[PDB]
Amino acid sequence: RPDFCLEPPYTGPCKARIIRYFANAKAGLCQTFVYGGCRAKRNNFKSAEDCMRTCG
Repeated sequence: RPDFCLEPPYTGPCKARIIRYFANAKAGLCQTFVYGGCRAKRNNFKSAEDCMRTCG
């Protein structure tokens, strides 16, 4: 369990509505959040599978 798996999701400063996945260390799940389109941090996956393999 990489340290970035405990990070809160980061929308960032851009204004697009892009759905990505973040690992929710609290719920033990990978959930959907709204990504802004720029300045992505590491706890940001394109699929739940990628998220689960990395952080689950």
